[PDB]
Amino acid sequence: KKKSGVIPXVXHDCHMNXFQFVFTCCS
Repeated sequence: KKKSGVIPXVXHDCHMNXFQFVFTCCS
């Protein structure tokens, strides 16, 4: 949906760690 997902590691595809929300949108 965005065009800047790789540094923070948001959503669910760039990583599995998580960030901010760290719930639902992460995994």
